[PDB]
Amino acid sequence: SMQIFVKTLTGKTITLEVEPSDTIENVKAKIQDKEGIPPDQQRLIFAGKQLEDGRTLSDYNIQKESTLHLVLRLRGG
Amino acid sequence: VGLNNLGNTSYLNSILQVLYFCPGFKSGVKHLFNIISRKKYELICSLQSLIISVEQLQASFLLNPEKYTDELATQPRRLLNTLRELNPMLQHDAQEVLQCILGNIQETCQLLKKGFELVEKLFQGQLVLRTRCLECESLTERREDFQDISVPVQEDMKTLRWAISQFASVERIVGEDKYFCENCHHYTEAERSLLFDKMPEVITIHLKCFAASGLSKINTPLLTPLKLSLEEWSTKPTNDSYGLFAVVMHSGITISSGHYTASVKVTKEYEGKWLLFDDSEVKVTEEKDFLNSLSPSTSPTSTPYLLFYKKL
Ligand SMILES: Cc1cnc(-c2ccccc2C(C)C)nc1NCc1ccc(-n2ccnn2)cc1
Ligand SMILES: [Zn+2]
Repeated sequence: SMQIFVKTLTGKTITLEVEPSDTIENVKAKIQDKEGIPPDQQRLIFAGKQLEDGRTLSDYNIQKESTLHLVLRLRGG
Repeated sequence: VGLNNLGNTSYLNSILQVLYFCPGFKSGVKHLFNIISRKKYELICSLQSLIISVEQLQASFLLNPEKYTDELATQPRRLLNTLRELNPMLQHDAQEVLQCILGNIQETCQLLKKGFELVEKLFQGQLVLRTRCLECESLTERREDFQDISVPVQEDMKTLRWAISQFASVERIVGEDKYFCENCHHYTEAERSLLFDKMPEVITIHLKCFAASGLSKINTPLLTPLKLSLEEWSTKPTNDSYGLFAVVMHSGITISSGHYTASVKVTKEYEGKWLLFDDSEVKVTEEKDFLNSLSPSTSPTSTPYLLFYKKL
């Protein structure tokens, strides 16, 4: 329905075709198809807020040219 | 000593060590704590207890170093209890912990409002994202807030300026990532560029020191400068420059486990030095010596992960 941008790990921007009703886990599955990163290892940041699983894109007011930032988890302890 | 258990929450400790030395963060926490006290909220209450605990330790460290070691071991259980309550999260990501703490404080401020803008004034900026269709050359703009800047560390010795250019310079999206232009009603190649409009007091650089082929950690750091200017990617000409004051590093060969350490700058004799926090150990360091340790030419074992720059 709308086409959003994702900035990948190397800074390169890819495009995704999504719905406002799309869940976050659905978007992570779409990113895995283009980047090869499992959804459990993905973190998506929109406007400074991490997107939590189970919510939809409409919950975060994500519009057409919205940009998601893709980062991983660097675990430590 | 008995403070050895500090290591387990090194993801939280590094973030709280950075926030303690941020300019205006502990003043903002006290202001919120005062408001909540006469309002009669646990995040603010436990943060103020932590700040007072560290303030007592810091004061003792300055005045009587011999009794600092005694007082640090006198009541270590008290310090460890407030960190268990303050933990917003296993081994975790330091940037994710910082995002949780700053989000919790922001929600408290918004609910208290209905001085209250601690997070927004300190860590929140505004981006202008431009897209230019290469067929019709029409410009579309998006405005998005940001709290930290995620830059790459390798191309797929490099400086931080190269990394920000990969973030904000004009990028051409082609091939499988063609932009859909509403004006053309067609898929077209486009150029995307990011610009900084509103500038927070503290600039956080999130270094993507990790890659995918399968996920691996990149151990080579960038050439981190002491001075940072964002005029190259700003909407308006600004003479404001930024100075490095805190670094969070990750030690480990993998992304699934490791250790977090934080280096902060004192802003007396200690003013102008760098404090290296390693679990229960604190070392005072010269600015010249710390910057050499950051050099990728020396192959550091601690990989810089978060850089913090304050407006000058
Ligand atoms: C051993 C230790 C480890 N972490 C922290 C710490 C610091 C800030 C925020 C939170 C923490 C912990 C509790 C999560 N504090 C420590 N020790 C106290 C201390 C503090 C300041 C200095 N210092 C020297 C020159 N200016 N300040 C020297 C010693
Ligand atoms: Zn067009």
